[PDB]
Amino acid sequence: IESIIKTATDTVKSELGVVEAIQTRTVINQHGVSETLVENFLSRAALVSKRSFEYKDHTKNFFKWTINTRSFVQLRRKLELFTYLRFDAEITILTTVAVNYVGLPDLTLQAMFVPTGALTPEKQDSFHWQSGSNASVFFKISDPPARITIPFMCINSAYSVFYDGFAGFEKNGLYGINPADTIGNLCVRIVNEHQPVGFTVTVRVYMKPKHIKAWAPRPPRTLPYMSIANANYKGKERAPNALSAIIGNRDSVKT
Amino acid sequence: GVPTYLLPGSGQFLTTDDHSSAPALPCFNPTPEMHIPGQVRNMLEVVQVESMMEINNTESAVGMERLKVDISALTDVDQLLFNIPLDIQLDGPLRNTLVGNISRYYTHWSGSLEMTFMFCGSFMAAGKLILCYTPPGGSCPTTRETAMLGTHIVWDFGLQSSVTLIIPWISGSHYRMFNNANVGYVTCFMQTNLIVPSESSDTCSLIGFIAAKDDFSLRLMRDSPDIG
Amino acid sequence: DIQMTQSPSSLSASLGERVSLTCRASQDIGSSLNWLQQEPDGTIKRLIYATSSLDSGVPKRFSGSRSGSDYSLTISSLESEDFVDYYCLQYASFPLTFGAGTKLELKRA
Amino acid sequence: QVQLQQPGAELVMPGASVKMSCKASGYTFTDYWMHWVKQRPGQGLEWIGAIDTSDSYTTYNRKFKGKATLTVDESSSTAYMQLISLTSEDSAVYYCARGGGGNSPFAYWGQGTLVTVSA
Amino acid sequence: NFYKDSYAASASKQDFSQDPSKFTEPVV
Amino acid sequence: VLQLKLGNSAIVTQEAANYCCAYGEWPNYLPDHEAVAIDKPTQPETATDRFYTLKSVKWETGSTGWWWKLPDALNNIGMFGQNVQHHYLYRSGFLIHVQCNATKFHQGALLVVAIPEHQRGAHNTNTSPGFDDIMKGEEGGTFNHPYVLDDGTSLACATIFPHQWINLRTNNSATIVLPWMNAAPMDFPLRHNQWTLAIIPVVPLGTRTTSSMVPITVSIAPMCCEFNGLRH
Repeated sequence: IESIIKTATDTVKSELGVVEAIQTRTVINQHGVSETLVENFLSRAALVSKRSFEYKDHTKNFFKWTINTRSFVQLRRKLELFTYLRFDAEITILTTVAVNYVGLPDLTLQAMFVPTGALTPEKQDSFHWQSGSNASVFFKISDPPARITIPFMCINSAYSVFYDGFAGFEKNGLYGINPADTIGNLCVRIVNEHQPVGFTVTVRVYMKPKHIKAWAPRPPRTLPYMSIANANYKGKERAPNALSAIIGNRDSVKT
Repeated sequence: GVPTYLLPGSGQFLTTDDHSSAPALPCFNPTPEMHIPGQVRNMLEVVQVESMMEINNTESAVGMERLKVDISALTDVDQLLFNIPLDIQLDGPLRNTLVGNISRYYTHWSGSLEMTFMFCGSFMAAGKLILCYTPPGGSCPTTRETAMLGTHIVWDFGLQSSVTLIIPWISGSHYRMFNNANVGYVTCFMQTNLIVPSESSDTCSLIGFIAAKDDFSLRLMRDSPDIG
Repeated sequence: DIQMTQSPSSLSASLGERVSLTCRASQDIGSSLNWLQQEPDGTIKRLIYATSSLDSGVPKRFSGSRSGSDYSLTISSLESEDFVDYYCLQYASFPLTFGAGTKLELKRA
Repeated sequence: QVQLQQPGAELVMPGASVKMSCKASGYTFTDYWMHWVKQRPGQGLEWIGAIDTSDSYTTYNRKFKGKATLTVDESSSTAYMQLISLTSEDSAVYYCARGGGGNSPFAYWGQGTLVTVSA
Repeated sequence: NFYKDSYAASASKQDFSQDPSKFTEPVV
Repeated sequence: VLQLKLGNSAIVTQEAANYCCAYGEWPNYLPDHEAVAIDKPTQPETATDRFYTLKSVKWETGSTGWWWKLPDALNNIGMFGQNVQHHYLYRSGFLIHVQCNATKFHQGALLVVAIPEHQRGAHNTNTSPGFDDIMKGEEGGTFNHPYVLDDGTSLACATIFPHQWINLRTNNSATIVLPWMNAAPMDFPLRHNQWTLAIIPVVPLGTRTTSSMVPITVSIAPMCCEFNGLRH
């Protein structure tokens, strides 16, 4: 039965001999369930990419990372609770510059999103950065961090976190990889030319999913992750999180 | 135009904020939504599903046989089988369950739990047990004559094959906070000896289950320590 | 099955000459690849594992890098014991496969 | 400290069977995989199969499927390779490797056997 | 939401609907 | 005693009240608003609705379990196995009846669970399983470590999936109905496996003698089949 539930249900008072549980009373429970919703549960701003390129004297100097949630492991076990997911990605780029007193100049950065299926002749100065079809954003170092919303891009109705099958129709696709789902690459470079300064730029990319729709909840993964490409397990030698003992050991059953 | 002044905290990036942002792909039509069975609109529906308690974990328990409680025909009368701590944060039988694994993402938790026991032995196995629930700060009894003074039930294997045990919610605060004592206990003794025929195995098994009632609530999300 | 194409199958070079062997995979195997040194006496010994990292006890003259569609084994300087049969192996997915092999030759008259 | 022992010649007439032996020591044998690789005189290497040391589960190549059988013994800490219906097609040097959780590597190899069958 | 796209709006937390029956009692 | 007859065959079944519809929904034909392909799907009337009985597995005390990926066991069987390679796309549901016949003197418990989108894994290695290791065919497979469900998850939490309990006291048979679970409306028979049927002996077998064999029969009825991309 599908019904609207704003808060947890109340309790009816109880009341010789029968042919249920215990003696209860009348309680009005005002505790809100709103924070347990799938939206509130899965949606949080987390750091999915951390990279600092070495920049001192160049007289490679950028980064592109195909987005997958398996890189941040706290989010991986977070998103492996469900099978199919439907959400809109909200990306925010933060730029911090360290020192290897001069003072900090204000660099201009360009964060360009390249969808899956666009050939990239990857270079810093190559023309694929100036392509008008690719959506780009320009932001300085001192300002509110650049924030864009990525829509839901898929051939199917929702993403596949656990994919049982193989890639393509050549009968060899590296088990556990879904051909239908790849969002694309996120290309970020410094717009300014080469300045012989020893400052290191640290870019942080945050992703908060919204409009989240989940299906088929799955058991959590107790064992550690061996690799990001598949489900293989090993387990710690001693308990906990082992093959023999996942739960901690105690003295005796009567203890 | 419209004169505006900046309030304190303008330009900051907050992680929990909710606002609309500029779309990266204007005039983009997502794939239409299709009906997929088993849509989860709240995490409490996952918690209310029953799950296996592991009562057999002390030592020399590897994998499968930890899910069951061995009972032979040679066990004596009025012997304590097991006691189950109700602590979710610490490691009891309850550490990894459907109610336990979801609750470790939160802090304040309030609700009533449920236990189901099931006897997996043969059809002709006779005998009775007693399941004594211990309120918080109970100071668990030694023998069953002290534990029979509380809330319990005498449960026969032959008549009924299952147990419904509802744990009421008793606390002073509206919620209880996880740690980084003595919330309660559930004990099982031997009412009579285990009677089995000559063609049936001497041993037996019991599988405990736990789920959450409809009043179980959660809040104040945090990070799961289970990572390691 | 994923096939590893090892080329060239043979080459002729002298001492102090940098050579490279490029293997191409049909399906992307990730960062998982191995290089095996086969000595003429019948003993096979590993050299490169997981791209960058190198075996402990093996001299630093051996090196490897990834073009991102391809894998290459770069040797700084050849030695008398550096003439062997090189094999690029993919341990990423079952079944595991071997390269075609490469035999090194010396320029003579 | 760690080595692999696979000596012997084992010449046999066609149509018979052979059970190889790989005895590993110097480490924990039950916790690591076992592998098998053949060295042909025709300058080539083929992958025989892999076996989990724990109980049973194995993986075989399509060409050698049904002609090879792998089994291990955790007591003697040995690895056995069973072959049936030996024809003149099979002549090669059989190797046994280890692997592991990380890298699942080939790092340690055995000496190998010289297997020649003739009618 | 002042933009022209509906997917770029703020997250909607106002849906409280539930159907526990399909899990605890998956019977007809 | 009540017999279930669908198609040109049938099997006698034990009465079990309140069977399991997976996630509380009954499989139905593809609605018009969710359709994609503009062609006309061929609908078998009694053809794909017959019960397909796999090979009965011998269940001993030391048996870890068994798993059958759908429609991998059905890849080649009967007339439905023809339409597997004879059509480019399909969507179908499944009515699974697992019946374990034993006397009143046997003790044990069987957990029959249908795992949607089951991604397996290998123990103590980073190498992804091969093609034959995943897709068994009619034979099926045996769990190496059923306590972790071979995927690294926990068996104690496996009850979140559609399941029924087979206990040798109350009910010796189970009936599970699986609708179409996919992101796409139709899928490819030889590539992706939507469901997985896992029978896990949570409590092992026991008796006085050391050797005891209890057979298990698995029956699968492909209800509500559709097919497109007619070739050959």
